[PDB]
Amino acid sequence: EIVLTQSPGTLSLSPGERATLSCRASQSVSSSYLAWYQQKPGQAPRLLIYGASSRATGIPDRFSGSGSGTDFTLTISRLEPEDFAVYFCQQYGSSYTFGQGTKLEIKRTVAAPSVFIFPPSDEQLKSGTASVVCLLNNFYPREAKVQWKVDNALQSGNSQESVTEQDSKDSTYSLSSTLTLSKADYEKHKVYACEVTHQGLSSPVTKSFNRGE
Amino acid sequence: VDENANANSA
Amino acid sequence: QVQLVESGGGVVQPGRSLRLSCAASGFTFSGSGMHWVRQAPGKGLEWVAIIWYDGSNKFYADSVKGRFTISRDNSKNTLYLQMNSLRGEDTAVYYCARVGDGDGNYMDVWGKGTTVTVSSASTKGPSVFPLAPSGTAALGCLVKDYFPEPVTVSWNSGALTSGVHTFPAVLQSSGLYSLSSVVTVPSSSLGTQTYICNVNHKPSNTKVDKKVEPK
Repeated sequence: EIVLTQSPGTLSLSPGERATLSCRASQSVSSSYLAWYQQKPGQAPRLLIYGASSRATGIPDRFSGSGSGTDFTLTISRLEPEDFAVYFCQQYGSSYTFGQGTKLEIKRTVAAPSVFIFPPSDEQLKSGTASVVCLLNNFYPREAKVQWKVDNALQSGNSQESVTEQDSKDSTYSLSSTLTLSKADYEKHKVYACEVTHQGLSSPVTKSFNRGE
Repeated sequence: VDENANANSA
Repeated sequence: QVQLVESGGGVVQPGRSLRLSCAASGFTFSGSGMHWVRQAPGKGLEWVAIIWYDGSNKFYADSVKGRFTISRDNSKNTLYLQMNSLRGEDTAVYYCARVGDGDGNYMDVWGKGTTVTVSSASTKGPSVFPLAPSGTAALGCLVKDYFPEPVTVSWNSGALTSGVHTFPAVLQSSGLYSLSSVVTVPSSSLGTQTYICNVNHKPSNTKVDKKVEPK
């Protein structure tokens, strides 16, 4: 199959700047059958470019496509706020295959997270499970590390996390992490902590509580 | 036959 | 206005079958080839199948060949995808797309999509637990152990949205989902203002209003 490799994985720019997105095919694309699509969160993809360089109806002229053979480029000449989205390339000459996408995000100043920790509620504990939740609020860039500790034992593999989409107004991210223990294990330990590492923090920040206090 | 040939009526 | 609208998505047990439909309007449906494409949660796009304008030729991705059948009814402006012997890895949003008029079968109009979840989990409403407030304070609700997606969350019936973050759910090893929703508020408002998270899980007809207060 024709594998399309997009680069970079993430592009961080600001409105007004020029974006260059690349797509490389493992085999030469037939008939320049190379298309580019835009996808915003919660939305279906939208065609931007086909035939490597032909703009779709309604697409503004700041979008342009070039390239041939194995190497293709999508250029956005002067970014607008609505252009920050995920972009996919696709070849339609030998079967139908897609790149893995490039995310074009807004670059803004570094912002450290505000960190909060929440113990399990008494209502939940009656059911046999304990969820401990850590919130990292309004931070940038997206890269952040959450390390759960239970009586200073570093936890690995017993938590799950998710991250919001970049905020349309302040361009930050927020993150939620849930540590799951049995009620019996929860009641065997005292100090529950989440330690957060992020570019905006000169050293890691820990928030903690003591069970039943 | 060819999965990438023209699938439209014209 | 050219538009495509998919339907028929739902929960299916592994091994069972489902049929999707796509309704077309605003163009001459019988003149266009049509595609199905799908997107699994957190992943990229994967082409599924194509069908010629008149229903003659059909072609399939290797991942679905022998299990899926694409068909159309030009008299009803409708496209179908019959999915048999479904597996967990078929879970995805399924999009229909029109074949464009330039050279080749690129996708020039897309529908909004319909969601298929392949799972043996049973329908279950969420438990809603408080994330109680410990300047700026944070508080929230943990919406735990529900199936299938989605849930919706608002605060104070929609009147509180500044500073709310409702996070993408995660799928636990139990096969049930869990989600948190939080809000940041002034510390000084905690003794005086009421904060209620409104949770709706339509698949189970479960609606919860939960007041969150300092413990």
